[PDB]
Amino acid sequence: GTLDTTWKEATLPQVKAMLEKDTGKVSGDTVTYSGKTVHVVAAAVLPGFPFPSFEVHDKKNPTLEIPAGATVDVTFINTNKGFGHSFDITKKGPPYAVMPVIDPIVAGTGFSPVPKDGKFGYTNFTWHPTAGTYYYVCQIPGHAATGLFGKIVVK
Ligand SMILES: [Cu+2]
Repeated sequence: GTLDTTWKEATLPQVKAMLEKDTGKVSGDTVTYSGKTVHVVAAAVLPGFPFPSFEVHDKKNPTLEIPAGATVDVTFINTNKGFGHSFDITKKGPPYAVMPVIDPIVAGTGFSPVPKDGKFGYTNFTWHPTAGTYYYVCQIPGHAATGLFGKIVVK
């Protein structure tokens, strides 16, 4: 397939507005989405959160519960200075090797731009999942191995 390798730029307040567009409901460490079309907004290492992690709806690496047959619009933002993290959805689960074995990637991005001059790289892609469990992971060597992944349950 093709990975999403095209990115836009957002200042911090734009990043924050976008994060607030996530349509999920938080419960504990889970984010549950409902409806025909859902909007997942994920960020790589929001300030104040542990490295390395993804934040979705203000939670760290949460399990995303998505309805089978939904159109999933994912916005991925990299807010972590010094890194070009990716966001890739795969059926291969953890733990991951330093070079993570995650092919085939069912939907996702290439490496993001590193933050520069108050601007953060972000991108939008769409996913049409069938029922199953998937994981969202970064491909930068060692990141997935050190905790940069989360789970998705589609049902
Ligand atoms: Cu990474």
